[PDB]
Amino acid sequence: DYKFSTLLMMLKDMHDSK
Amino acid sequence: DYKFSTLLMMLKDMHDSK
Amino acid sequence: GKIEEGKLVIWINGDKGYNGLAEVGKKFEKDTGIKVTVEHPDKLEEKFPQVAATGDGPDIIFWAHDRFGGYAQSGLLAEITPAAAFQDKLYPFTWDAVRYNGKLIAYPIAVEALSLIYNKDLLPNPPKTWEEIPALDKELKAKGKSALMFNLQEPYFTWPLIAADGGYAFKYAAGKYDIKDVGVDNAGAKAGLTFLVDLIKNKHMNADTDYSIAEAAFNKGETAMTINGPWAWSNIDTSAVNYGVTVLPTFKGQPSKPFVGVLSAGINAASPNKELAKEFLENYLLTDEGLEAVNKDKPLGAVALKSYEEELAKDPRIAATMENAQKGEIMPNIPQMSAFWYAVRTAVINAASGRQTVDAALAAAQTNAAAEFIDNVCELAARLLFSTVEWARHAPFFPELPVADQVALLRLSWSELFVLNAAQAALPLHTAPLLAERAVAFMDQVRAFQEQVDKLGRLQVDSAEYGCLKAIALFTPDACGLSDPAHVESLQEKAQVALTEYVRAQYPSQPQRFGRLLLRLPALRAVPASLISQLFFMRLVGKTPIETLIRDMLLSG
Amino acid sequence: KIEEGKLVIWINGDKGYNGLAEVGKKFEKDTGIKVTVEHPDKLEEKFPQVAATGDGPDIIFWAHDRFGGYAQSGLLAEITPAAAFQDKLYPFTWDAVRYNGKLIAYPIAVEALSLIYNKDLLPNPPKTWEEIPALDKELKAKGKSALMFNLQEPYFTWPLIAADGGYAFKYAAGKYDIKDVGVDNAGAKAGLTFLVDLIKNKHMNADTDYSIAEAAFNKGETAMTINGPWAWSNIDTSAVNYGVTVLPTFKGQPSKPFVGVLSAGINAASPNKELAKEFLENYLLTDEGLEAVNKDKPLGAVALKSYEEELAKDPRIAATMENAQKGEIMPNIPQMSAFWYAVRTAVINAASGRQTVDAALAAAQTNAAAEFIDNVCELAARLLFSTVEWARHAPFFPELPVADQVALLRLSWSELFVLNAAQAALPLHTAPLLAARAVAFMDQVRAFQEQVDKLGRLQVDSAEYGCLKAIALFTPDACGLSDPAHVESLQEKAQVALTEYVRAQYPSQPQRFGRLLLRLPALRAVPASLISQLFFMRLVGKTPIETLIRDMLLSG
Ligand SMILES: OC[C@H]1O[C@H](O[C@H]2[C@H](O)[C@@H](O)[C@@H](O)O[C@@H]2CO)[C@H](O)[C@@H](O)[C@@H]1O
Ligand SMILES: OC[C@H]1O[C@H](O[C@H]2[C@H](O)[C@@H](O)[C@@H](O)O[C@@H]2CO)[C@H](O)[C@@H](O)[C@@H]1O
Repeated sequence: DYKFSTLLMMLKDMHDSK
Repeated sequence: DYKFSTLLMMLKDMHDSK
Repeated sequence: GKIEEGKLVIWINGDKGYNGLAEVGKKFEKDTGIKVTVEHPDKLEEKFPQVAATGDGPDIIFWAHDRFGGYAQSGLLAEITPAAAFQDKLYPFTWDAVRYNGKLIAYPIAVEALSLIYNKDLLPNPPKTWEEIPALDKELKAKGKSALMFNLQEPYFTWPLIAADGGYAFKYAAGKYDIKDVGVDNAGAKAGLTFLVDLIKNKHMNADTDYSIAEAAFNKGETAMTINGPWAWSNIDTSAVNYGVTVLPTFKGQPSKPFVGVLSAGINAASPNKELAKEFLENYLLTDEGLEAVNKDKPLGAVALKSYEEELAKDPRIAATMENAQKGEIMPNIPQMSAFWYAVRTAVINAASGRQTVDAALAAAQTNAAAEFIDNVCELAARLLFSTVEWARHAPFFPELPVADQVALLRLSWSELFVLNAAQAALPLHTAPLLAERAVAFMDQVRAFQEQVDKLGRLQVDSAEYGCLKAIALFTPDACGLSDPAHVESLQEKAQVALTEYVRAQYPSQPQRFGRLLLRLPALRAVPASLISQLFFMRLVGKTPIETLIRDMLLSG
Repeated sequence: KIEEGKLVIWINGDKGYNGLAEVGKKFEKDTGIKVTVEHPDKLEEKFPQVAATGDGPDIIFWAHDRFGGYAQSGLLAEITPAAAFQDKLYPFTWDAVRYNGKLIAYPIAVEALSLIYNKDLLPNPPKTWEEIPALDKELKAKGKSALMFNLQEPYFTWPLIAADGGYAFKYAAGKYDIKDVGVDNAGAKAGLTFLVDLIKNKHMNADTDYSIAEAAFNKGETAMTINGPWAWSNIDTSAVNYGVTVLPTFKGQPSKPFVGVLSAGINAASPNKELAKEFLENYLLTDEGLEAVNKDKPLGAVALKSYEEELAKDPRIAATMENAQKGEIMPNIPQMSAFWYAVRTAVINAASGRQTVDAALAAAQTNAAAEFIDNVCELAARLLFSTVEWARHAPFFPELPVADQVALLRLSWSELFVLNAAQAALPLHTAPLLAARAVAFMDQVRAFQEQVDKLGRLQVDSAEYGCLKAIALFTPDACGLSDPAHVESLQEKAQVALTEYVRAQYPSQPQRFGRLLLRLPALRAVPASLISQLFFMRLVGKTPIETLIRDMLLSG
């Protein structure tokens, strides 16, 4: 549904946990 | 001897004087 | 900027009678000493919300009522408060058109509806159905003439046909318009637009026709019929044509349903001359004398002023105007009407040119018109971002680059590729700016974003050209820290040569297409990468820059 | 006005004016001409002020650095000693007082700063500046400090700033380059940072000046100081048993003191030019004359060969000349006073804590170089006017409505300017670095330079520059343009013009046309604010060029 929004969120979080 | 510098200054003053 | 006090500046459309209105201004100036300047800027329905957002613009804005609810929502219009004695002078249903959330936001002036205008010497009996037209055109084509010519660029003029069989924009449900229920792609809407497109395929009509071509053609006697409003009657009067005004033809047995507008005058919320504007509008324009002055310049239609309407009503042309109005529908004044109008504008142009099919065009218009949520556009943009990265990764010669060079190229060019993808994918770019001082500057980049996408549409850039343009943007030597800048220049040249060979073969009649395509690239870089994040990805990635997220992807695998 | 029949002499107060007045008394005894010596405050500033009006002394004494400025201002008489007299003085001293091929002063003595140290409190002085902090800690526990020298005058701190790479004006092809100033390079920053670090760590106090340092050293409170030969007299009369040695090294490299040649110039307005010549040549510039001054306050290595051969045996003169050989003789060019004031402000602010070393030296760089004496901003200003006049006469532009003309130049003026700046080789590598958010500015400056380079490597000729300017000018991306289609067709005419040109002129480069067009996206990326920040901020301040350009276009 909001597939690529959540994809972008994951990229965000991964980057955040660095 | 700084001719176009003063030209530019006259444009500034002209504009400031409104 | 700011609005000058002690005078009145008025904006009215150029097809209306601004010279008659300026005469009323002279009468006002004579009695009060207040200068009234009437102006007819281009695209003023778009100009007014832009300039009035900054406290600028005219004191009085004239337009059909459908754009005023949006204006009032944005706080751009002063609420008018005429005494009951004045309101009694105007027909109640005209007041209804200019009421928004219980507040009168404009003075209604006249009711305008499209009619079938026909040349009585070339066509004593005009067709009662749209289906008779092609046979009539074939008969007339053999005499140096065409049957019908009307403006195909504005959807106002083609809506009557689209709506005839079932097209309906926004459904009126429980005493208010339902923004969820849009009727732009139902069976009836497809039927109407298909008939229109079929008239163009069969060379009974030309997709390029606009207002000027149609009016010139009719008034010169080259065509037997046109579709227009009362404002157009003046120029036929002065021309040689002996004409009639009648009911629009039916489609599939049903009346054409023109969208009816009420010419209205709103007072700018930032005007320091609100009392002057009220004085001018109530006591000078909305009078038998004031309206007659404007009507003799360009007919206004059925005027809202009862005393003057009773006389004009006896005019056969006004009777024809109201018959079409009664078969069509008074436009909603809700803010979402401009979205609707924009959606249907692009749909009809693409469908009539042959670029898209009828169903495809109206399908897109349906989503665009029907969208009170940015969740979908932000989802589309999010995918185009992933699509953009994956495109570059597999672009010829890119996978063989060192990864630092891959990152460097995408660091600069990702936003450019994104805009190209957004243009190619018809990303709907007309919505609020999600809410400063230079905010105005931010808004200008939004328009430069929109305008460049439009230029790419008007160029009719095809998929093969989009592929080349993306490669030319990707392999840019302007990137920083390339290990082999010469290698990237030769990669850009391969894409340049590829685009050269393509257009030379595919568009041999346009020898300057190659250059014209490259001339769109400078506007690509001007769209800042921060604007894309601000508009689509701020909610998802906050402060984090897209560039470093892309670097992650490239180094992820 | 200046009195005739006598001599008025101005010499600094740290010099031996009483010895010089003794030479004046001998001159008066032989000739009857009264000689009055005076030591006014800040006379290097006083002399040009009074001499501009035809007043002041007949003879002015100062280091040679301020004489080129004086001679430029017409304040100094050209001296004309016979060849026989000139041969009595070392040639390199005559070089110090030569300006545009004209000798403008008599050279007297070579002075350079040395490390002066107390032998009883420090038998072996530090070879490096880096030893000082540990030495100061050690000495502080005995009631004393390691080092105290004048921090108010940049003369005294320059040796350290220059050690690692600091320089004032680069010597290039036999002359000093006022465009190339070295006050904010890495080496200058390294030197000034060490000095400031000595103050932060309380090894030195920023308020120290000449009197505090000399009093401290001569009273035995500090182990070391930095001063010239003039200061030796007061140490002789004091209790201290002292040595004169090489200045310590910084980062392995010698300290580089700025070498001065004490010189005597004749006021251009003096009516006593011959008397002054007779005094200087036959009385002062003699073994006896110089000895009289030297016994008051030592002059250094004197320019007079016969007397320098005697003094040369002095270990302290040997130390003086060793330090001089590690430094450089100051330029005598007019811009030296700009330099000295610029660095003066830098060291005081940095040492007080007011500004950071980087900020302080950034400002000194601007002042010392003055935008190449503001010539670059002057060239840029001409290019700006050139840009407007170019567009106005560009084919098809004059026939546009004025609102469309304004709209086009509103967007494209900066691009046309950049094309003109590349064509005109406007110096951009100079990187003014004039601040008023950091890497970002610096990134766009590098993108500006790199695009101009790309235009060079393309070898864009004058004809192509004409076309590229037209293609950029007639852009439909401008806002508010009546008939945008007309402008598209004008851009196409320019596009076709470039196509026809390159096909004919460079047939072996079939890709040159598109290649040239691919330089345009970088033209738009150069922000107009960057152009103003680097060239026009001083002239138009906050005002945006766009507004000013509209005025130019719609002025006439
Ligand atoms: O076609 C879209 C357009 O339709 C209406 O504009 C009409 C206007 O009401 C008429 O008075 C006349 O000027 O023709 C216009 C279309 O050519 C809507 O009022 C407008 O908001 C909408 O964009
Ligand atoms: O401090 C900058 C200053 O340096 C030189 O002045 C020296 C002078 O050469 C010495 O003889 C002695 O008087 O100390 C001065 C520094 O206090 C330059 O001659 C002078 O122009 C410059 O301002």
